[PDB]
Amino acid sequence: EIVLTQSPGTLSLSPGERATLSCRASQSVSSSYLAWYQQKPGQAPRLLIYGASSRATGIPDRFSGSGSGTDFTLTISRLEPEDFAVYYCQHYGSSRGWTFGQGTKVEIKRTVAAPSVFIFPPSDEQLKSGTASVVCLLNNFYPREAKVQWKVDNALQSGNSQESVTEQDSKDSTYSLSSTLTLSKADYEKHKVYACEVTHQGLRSPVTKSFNRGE
Amino acid sequence: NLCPFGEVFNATRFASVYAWNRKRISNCVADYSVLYNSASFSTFKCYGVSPTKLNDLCFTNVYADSFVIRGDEVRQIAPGQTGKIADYNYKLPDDFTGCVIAWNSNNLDSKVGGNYNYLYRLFRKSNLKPFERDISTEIYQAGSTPCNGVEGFNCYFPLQSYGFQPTNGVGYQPYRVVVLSFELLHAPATVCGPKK
Amino acid sequence: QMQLVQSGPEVKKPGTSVKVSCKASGFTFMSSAVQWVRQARGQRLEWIGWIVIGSGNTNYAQKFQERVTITRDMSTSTAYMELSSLRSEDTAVYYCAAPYCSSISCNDGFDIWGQGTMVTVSSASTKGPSVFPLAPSGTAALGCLVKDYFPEPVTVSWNSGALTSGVHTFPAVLQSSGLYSLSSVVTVPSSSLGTQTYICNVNHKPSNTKVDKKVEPKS
Ligand SMILES: *[C@@H]1O[C@H](CO)[C@@H](O)[C@H](O)[C@H]1NC(C)=O
Repeated sequence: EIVLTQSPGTLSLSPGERATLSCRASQSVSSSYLAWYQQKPGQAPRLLIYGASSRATGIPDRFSGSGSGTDFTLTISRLEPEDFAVYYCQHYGSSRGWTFGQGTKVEIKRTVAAPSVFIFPPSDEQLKSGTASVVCLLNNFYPREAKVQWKVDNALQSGNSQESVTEQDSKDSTYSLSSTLTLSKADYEKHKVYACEVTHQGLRSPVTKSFNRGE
Repeated sequence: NLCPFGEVFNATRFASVYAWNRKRISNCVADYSVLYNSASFSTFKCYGVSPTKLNDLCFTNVYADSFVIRGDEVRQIAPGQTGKIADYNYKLPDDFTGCVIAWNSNNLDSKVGGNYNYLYRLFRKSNLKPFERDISTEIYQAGSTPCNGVEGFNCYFPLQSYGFQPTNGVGYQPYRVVVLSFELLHAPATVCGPKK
Repeated sequence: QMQLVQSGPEVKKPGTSVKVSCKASGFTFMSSAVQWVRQARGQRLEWIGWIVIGSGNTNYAQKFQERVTITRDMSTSTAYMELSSLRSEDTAVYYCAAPYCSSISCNDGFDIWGQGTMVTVSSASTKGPSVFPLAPSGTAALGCLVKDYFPEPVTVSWNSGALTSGVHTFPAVLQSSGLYSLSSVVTVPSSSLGTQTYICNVNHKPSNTKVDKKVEPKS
């Protein structure tokens, strides 16, 4: 069972910079059956390199493949805006057991940006039907790693919450996250203080946004 | 001296179509009309000669080609046909002067689990010339990458097995084939029917 | 020319099976081979298996050996992938892929890809969403909560598309109820709240739901 490990998980660079992506195999594999793919967020995979070093038809000269044995490399000599995507390597040697790497994301490097934190109480419309969804928004932050912690009556609330993150913005290269705490109306009315606690590298101290129910 | 067609027709084991056997018939006689009017064969089509006239004629040499194919492939054993068997296994010339004989061989070449010992050529870089045998087992290189004896992407074993099972239909059943070819050159005629 | 066109999206209930087609044109399909790959949203590529078009010989990843079948139809130049006993973990986009081949030679990599086929495995039924306002309190934030719909997707616009700057429509999350839920937010100048209308336009095709929710500032 041949395993392909790609590193780094994320590459944070600027347009014009050199990108060096790595794909390591648990055993030695034939260069003739190692390929590189590009995948923009909404589209299908696209073949970039086959046979470790051969450019597919129409691929720009800035894409280059090298390596042998267990260490394979995809180089992008100078990154263009369209090159910021996710890259996969694939081993297709012999007749069975073909595998992919886990993928490397090439993101736009940016200054650290603290998130703007907003909190939304559940609407009256939703509360009428027996459910309470509290939404906490983290807007336009970089890097992507963030920590959202729900506090209910000054107690850390685990469960009943789900996160979702946008893709990197085309213009300002930031991310935004939304956390939703969803309780029944009965449980929502058993507590008063509903708070959203955000931890991010751009904030020296955790920023808390809160409200009192119906107050 | 009687020509030994029993060795060919009633042979216990038959060759795969890719490795089709060829037996030479040198100097003897035989009654082709008995073979023609025999109910043992489901197909007995002749080309360039009348099956009934063969008893009055004489040739310098006769060849007996034998192999095994599936039922619906017997039609490919004819002049000017195309398909896996005609292009890659056994090819008859356009000016064929001979007879194609075949019968159902299900009682023999079918096992309870499935006889996988009869094979045919699936991949080949070019079509065979008439009366050409290819028994090579090189891995077929579908792309520009050499296989170096390894099967995989764009690298396929050129032979494929027939799935001969008793539960198959008449088309997907084995059929033993015997192809006689008659040639006359400057050398004296040699293989004959009883009339001459 | 030169393409693989896959069948349309599928919503299947657990335990059933799905058969995805992959029709080739513009290249010598008979000489080629087709591999099948799938990908859950925001996840990696996962190899399922492949087939040699000329022979029909198949090889599957042992994870799928018990319930996948890959076939092909020479007459229609179409490759098929049938996955049985569908579980929730099978919800993904399924891709087929093949090397371009000519009369003489095949390319040495999988350079022709299908457009993908979405397969959703779930016991849920088609349901339109509830649309709830996220009301605002220099820059104010407001939005809409699009809750409890099935299946994907929904489209959100603000003021019939007139408002595009600062709009974030988040990916949907699948809840344990089996329904999806997402929020779409926009930041606006807080001086705008008194003199400008903010409406989110939600459309869910599978249920033929079209909603316009006005989001007003609350005191
Ligand atoms: C072959 O076997 C059959 C009986 O199955 C017999 O009648 C025939 O004479 C044998 N020889 C030839 C040449 O057919």
